[PDB]
Amino acid sequence: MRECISIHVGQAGVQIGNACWELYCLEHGIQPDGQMPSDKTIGGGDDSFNTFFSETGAGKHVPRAVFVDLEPTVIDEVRTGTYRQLFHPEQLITGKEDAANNYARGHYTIGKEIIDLVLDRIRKLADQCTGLQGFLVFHSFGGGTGSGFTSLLMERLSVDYGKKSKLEFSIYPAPQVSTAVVEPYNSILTTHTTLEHSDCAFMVDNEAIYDICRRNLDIERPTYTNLNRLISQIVSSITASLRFDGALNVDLTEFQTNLVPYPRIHFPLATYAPVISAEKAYHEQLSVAEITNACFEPANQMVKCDPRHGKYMACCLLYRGDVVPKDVNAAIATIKTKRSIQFVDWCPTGFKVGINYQPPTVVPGGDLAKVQRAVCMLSNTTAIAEAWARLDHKFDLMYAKRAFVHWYVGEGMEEGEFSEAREDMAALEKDYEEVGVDSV
Amino acid sequence: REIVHIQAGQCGNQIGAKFWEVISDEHGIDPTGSYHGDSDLQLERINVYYNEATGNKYVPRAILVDLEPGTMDSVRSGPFGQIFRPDNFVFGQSGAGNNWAKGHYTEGAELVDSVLDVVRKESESCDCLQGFQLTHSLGGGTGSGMGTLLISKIREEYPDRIMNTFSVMPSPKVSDTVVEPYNATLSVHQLVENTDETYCIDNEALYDICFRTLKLTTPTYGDLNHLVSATMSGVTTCLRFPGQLNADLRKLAVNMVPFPRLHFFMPGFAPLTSRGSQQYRALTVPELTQQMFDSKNMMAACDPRHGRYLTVAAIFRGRMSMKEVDEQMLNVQNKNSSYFVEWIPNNVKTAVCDIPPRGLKMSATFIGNSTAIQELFKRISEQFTAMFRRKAFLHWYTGEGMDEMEFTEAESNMNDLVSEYQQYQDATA
Ligand SMILES: CC[C@]1(O)C[C@@H]2CN(CCc3c([nH]c4ccccc34)[C@@](C(=O)OC)(c3cc4c(cc3OC)N(C)[C@H]3[C@@](O)(C(=O)OC)[C@H](OC(C)=O)[C@]5(CC)C=CCN6CC[C@]43[C@@H]65)C2)C1
Ligand SMILES: CC[C@@H](/C=C(/C)[C@@H]1C[C@@H](OC)C[C@H](O)C(C)(C)[C@@]2(O)O[C@@H](C[C@H](OC)[C@@H](O)C(=O)O1)C[C@@H](OC)[C@@H]2O)CO
Ligand SMILES: C/C(=C\c1csc(C)n1)[C@H]1C[C@H]2O[C@H]2CCC[C@@H](C)[C@H](O)[C@@H](C)C(=O)C(C)(C)[C@@H](O)CC(=O)O1
Ligand SMILES: Nc1nc2c(ncn2[C@@H]2O[C@H](COP(=O)(O)OP(=O)(O)OP(=O)(O)O)[C@@H](O)[C@H]2O)c(=O)[nH]1
Ligand SMILES: Nc1nc2c(ncn2[C@@H]2O[C@H](COP(=O)(O)OP(=O)(O)O)[C@@H](O)[C@H]2O)c(=O)[nH]1
Ligand SMILES: [Ca+2]
Ligand SMILES: [Mg+2]
Ligand SMILES: [Mg+2]
Repeated sequence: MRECISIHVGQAGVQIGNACWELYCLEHGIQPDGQMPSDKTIGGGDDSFNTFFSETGAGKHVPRAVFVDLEPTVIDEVRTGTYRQLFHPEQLITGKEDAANNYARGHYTIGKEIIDLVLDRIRKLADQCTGLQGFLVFHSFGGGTGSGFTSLLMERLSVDYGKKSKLEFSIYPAPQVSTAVVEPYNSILTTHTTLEHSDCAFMVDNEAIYDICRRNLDIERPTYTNLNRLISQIVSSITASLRFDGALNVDLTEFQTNLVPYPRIHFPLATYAPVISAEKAYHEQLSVAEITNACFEPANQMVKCDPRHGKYMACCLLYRGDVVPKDVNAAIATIKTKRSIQFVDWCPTGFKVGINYQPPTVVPGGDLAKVQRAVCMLSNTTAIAEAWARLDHKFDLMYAKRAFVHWYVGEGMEEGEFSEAREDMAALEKDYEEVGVDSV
Repeated sequence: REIVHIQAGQCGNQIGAKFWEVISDEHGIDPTGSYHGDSDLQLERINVYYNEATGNKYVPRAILVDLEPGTMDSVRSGPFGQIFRPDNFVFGQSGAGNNWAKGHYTEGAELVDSVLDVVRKESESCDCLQGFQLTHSLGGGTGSGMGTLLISKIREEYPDRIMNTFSVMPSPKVSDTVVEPYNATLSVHQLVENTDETYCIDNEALYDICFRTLKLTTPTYGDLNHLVSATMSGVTTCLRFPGQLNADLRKLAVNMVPFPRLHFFMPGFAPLTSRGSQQYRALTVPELTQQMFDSKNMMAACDPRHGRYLTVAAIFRGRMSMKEVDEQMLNVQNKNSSYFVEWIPNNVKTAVCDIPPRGLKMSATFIGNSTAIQELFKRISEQFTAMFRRKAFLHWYTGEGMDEMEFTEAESNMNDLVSEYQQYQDATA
């Protein structure tokens, strides 16, 4: 029980899903044809990985996942790739014409022609669950499909599953790899439309990831392949609580309680350590102390911002591999003193800590060194508002002149939807300001 | 005579299981419910906690409740797990998410009637039921939210039976979850109005004992829970074994609770000595007695020297002269008489039982009703208002249908309770 359904939307959502499911298979020992020689219960079972894999009578372990895109070329690569035998053809849904980087086409003109079919495939997956926990939705902010169609899907999921929880994994745009000049528009529109339908969203800043790959992995010009492989390690760390079980393993829902103090404030900042190449790790055994310390370096954040200039409302450390409580205690004790970690005065307990004993794994031919221990930190800091500020400024510059707006209006949108989306962003920036203010 | 026992949630089922494990060993019951004891003293009062099944099989009069199956399997697959009646497992699948509102009003609402059915079936099998005992924590969702819902429903069907709980308070030293002060405060509110006697087992105190006194550098719940089972066995000795006391739960309430709301007890256990060079020394009654009253031995993290005892019950177990125990207990009072209120004459009582706990030649169990317990409620109150000042994490509870007012009147009740303890700390004759 406690099953989770994954929904991968648009190019970024699809390609990141491919990276994730390959990593999951390696972690659980599932083969590219779905066989899992380790699994003794055939046809079913209530094991931990069953939260993400269903089983067929023949012993196939099938991702509880839907890939959807408005054009075919990206999902076509899944249909013909190493793990093509892993998915049933109906879990891969493609259109003929994409959103053209236009939220309006994704939410309306094109999306409305495939939404019912997508919601149908999802129902079929939900019907195979005994205790469906919720959804994980992977998408870009900038794409026409990642923004517009993802919004439509989320609104539809609220209608069909009520309060059932929906978590987002979102790619925040960066000029170093951005495919469209209008991505700030699509970003604000999808964030406005989705804010009240999402329980918790993990933002990944492409520029942050881009820089980490360049600096820590020694890749001069990172590609999506480099970025997604790193992203997948963060995703694996967050879901590892659900796919494995350990005496010190703590569930992601217990983290969510600590991470979301108010409905709208549901955007944790992620970090991950160690990020190091085989060459550098050859002569360097990284201790719990070193990787814990790295979580508080501004340059290791998955979104570009400065948490020293903000206040923490929560820190959750998800350790995995060779880690024992004594070492964690000493590590945090050190960090508390040598660092300037400021918590709001309304949060009595700021740290939550768990250990998953499953060691980190890496895909052969990847860029990450294989390490004995790793840590992922999810924190809720007001500093993440800096990312909203930067987006909103790019929006305002273009919108003041109505640049490109005719593309959205021509597709059926009104200007009011723009300024409504922008005003919502203004309130969000203010909300992050007020939670940080000391109590009277 | 007969007592019906209920354990709810993870913590409640954890310590509830160790309790049955420990007293089953004392009464000579093996994990299959067969009697393999020597003395018959172990069967004199066996019916207090056990039902006699066909074939000289004794089965605990226990009801196991939880909103998730996990701990159900755990108990059922452990030592003494086969001893329990299989009908008396009542669990759900949703879980409570450490959310008091889910345990008390939404998810627990559906399971509650199934529990009342088993409760009702056990009560009718009793010759003369004296009352109920509940094990649960206050920091979670099921034991806290649904445990108190159970208390309220049970009181409405058995309004004149004694209601007694072993309640584990949450501590940031042990637990990570930010909403625990919320769950505990809502629970304390229910406990002051619907229980007759509550043992305050403070995870903050249990941690200090394991870390400071016992020198346990990596304490586990198994360590903490082995302190709880030892204390639970001690405080129930005079129910399960005959001798010199003609006492049940009602008599204990009458003489321990001088004012209805002041029914939260401070427990303690001796001996406590870290491994291991001192684990072989012989304990003298003078040493047992000094340890029992030591503030650092208390099982609620509150300094008894800061307040006054309204009432004290002490129970000694093992081979020892009652003369020594008498003299020692009188020494403590005569030599520190300012820590006992003078408007309740002779307010510290002693019982001695011949059978000692397993592994120990002697032992003492302390039950103190002290004004200093307010420090416990102050601590939880400070954590509560720090959060509630800003309505932080409130949406987890309002999304289950709760109002802010319900929180306001829970904190209000706890603040008054604090006030009441303070007023007898300064009351004089
Ligand atoms: C008795 C049950 C228990 O085992 C008790 C502690 C906590 N948990 C599980 C195990 C555990 C512990 N530490 C872990 C670290 C990672 C993963 C698991 C653990 C445990 C330990 O070291 O011995 C086994 C422990 C934990 C803590 C702990 C002590 C402790 O064992 C000694 N501390 C009391 C708190 C703590 O917050 C604190 O106040 O400082 C002392 C503490 O802070 C620091 C800097 O040590 C710390 C350590 C990770 C930090 C953040 C979260 N809080 C929660 C409680 C606290 C911890 C033991 C439950
Ligand atoms: C009894 C009332 C109320 C407080 C009082 C006054 C009690 C009295 C007696 O309790 C056992 C103490 C006893 O007389 C002693 C001095 C011999 C003794 O045992 O004291 C403890 C130190 C203890 O620290 C907590 C002390 O402060 C304390 O608790 O004092 C070790 C050691 O200290 C030198 C000494 O061996 C507690 O219920
Ligand atoms: C202090 C003890 C005994 C003792 C004191 S002097 C003497 C000759 N024996 C007992 C106390 C028992 O009430 C039980 C709680 C103890 C918890 C322990 C299981 C603890 O977890 C562990 C670290 C221990 O302290 C020992 C295993 C060494 C235990 O035997 C001593 C102890 O505390 O038990
Ligand atoms: N990290 C990462 N970002 C990606 C990837 N593919 C695209 N992006 C980013 O996503 C944005 C473009 O959105 P896409 O996902 O390509 O677009 P789409 O959802 O297919 O939308 P349309 O093609 O317009 O229908 C840009 O900011 C890209 O840098 C990927 O594999 N990884
Ligand atoms: N002493 C003790 N406390 C426990 C144990 N298990 C959980 N707790 C505490 O109980 C609280 C959480 O409640 P829990 O019983 O887990 O939740 P529930 O299942 O919803 O009732 C926290 O304060 C935990 O530290 C245990 O075995 N022993
Ligand atoms: Ca299986
Ligand atoms: Mg596309
Ligand atoms: Mg729990």
